[PDB]
Amino acid sequence: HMETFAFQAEIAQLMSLIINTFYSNKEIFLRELISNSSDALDKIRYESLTDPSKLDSGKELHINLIPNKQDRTLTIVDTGIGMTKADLINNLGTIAKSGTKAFMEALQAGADISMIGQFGVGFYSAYLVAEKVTVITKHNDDEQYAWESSAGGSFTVRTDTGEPMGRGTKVILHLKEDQTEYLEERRIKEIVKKHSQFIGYPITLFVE
Ligand SMILES: Cc1cn(-c2ccc(C(N)=O)c(N[C@H]3CC[C@H](O)CC3)c2)c2c1C(=O)CC(C)(C)C2
Repeated sequence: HMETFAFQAEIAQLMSLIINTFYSNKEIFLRELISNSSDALDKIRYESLTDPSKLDSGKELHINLIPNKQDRTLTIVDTGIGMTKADLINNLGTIAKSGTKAFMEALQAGADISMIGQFGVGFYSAYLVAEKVTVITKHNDDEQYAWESSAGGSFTVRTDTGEPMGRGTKVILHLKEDQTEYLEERRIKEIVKKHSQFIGYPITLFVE
């Protein structure tokens, strides 16, 4: 059921750089995950214009931010296009390889870690605040999957048995013990207003 895969040497190096470099502006992780959600939502909305049946799995196009203090998790949920098994194992890793190389060169040339999203590898900014990342996803053409990694050179992929999603992606951030500020209502609201205020989809900040 659960399969284990090795990250490509370039992506393992990217993850080590994110985890090891001293960089206090960690809050940019949220903008990067919301932008990936917005790109996924644009994609399913565009596709539905020529094929309305692509919305049979859900008409609603939104982003939900869910903090859970008992679990120490921050979940970013979207009803976007979702990802297939091939996206999780091969496709996105191929894109991430060229993106990492360009990001690495720019950093040596004086660029900042906040600029990560310009190189299409913004997802890995999750490791600035999370010790473990779980990705639950459902694409129209494939089954529901759970991707997972605590870095260290490997990731796992398995068919997900949890609550069926219909269509979209859930990025669950298992926060580091010193990164619990991102579970606070005031902190999340302040970050969304600062970096993600003009997203073209409704963003609901859930409370506890
Ligand atoms: C790199 C890259 C981008 N992403 C990503 C994340 C969320 C979403 C999301 N919330 O949906 C996303 N969406 C894309 C999927 C492909 C499509 O063509 C555009 C939108 C992409 C990921 C990567 C990786 O190397 C690891 C990973 C687990 C496959 C996730």
